[PDB]
Amino acid sequence: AAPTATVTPSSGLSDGTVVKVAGAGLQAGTAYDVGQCAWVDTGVLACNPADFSSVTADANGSASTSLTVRRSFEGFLFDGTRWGTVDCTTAACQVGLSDAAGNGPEGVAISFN
Repeated sequence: AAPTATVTPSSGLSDGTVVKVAGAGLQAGTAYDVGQCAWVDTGVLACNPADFSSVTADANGSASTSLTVRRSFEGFLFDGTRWGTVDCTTAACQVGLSDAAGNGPEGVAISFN
């Protein structure tokens, strides 16, 4: 998993722990709309289509910027079930890089306060 974004921290953060973040599809100074989902029982992944945040790639194509490691919020599977404005720390949400195409999901399970 070379192409992927990650956040310095990975637990003991806070609701909107905007910390340093690097990595992504490893494009090249390309845009990488930040994303945040909630990985529960695997089959239950409530993505957060409210990330908004956007990270830019660096030469190589690796993102580099501060991403908000939200803690609690309202997530949604995708078209079946909805998480809800609840704590994500219970589902060890995750924050990764996202394109304007909504490529595959992330894999940065961070422990939110």
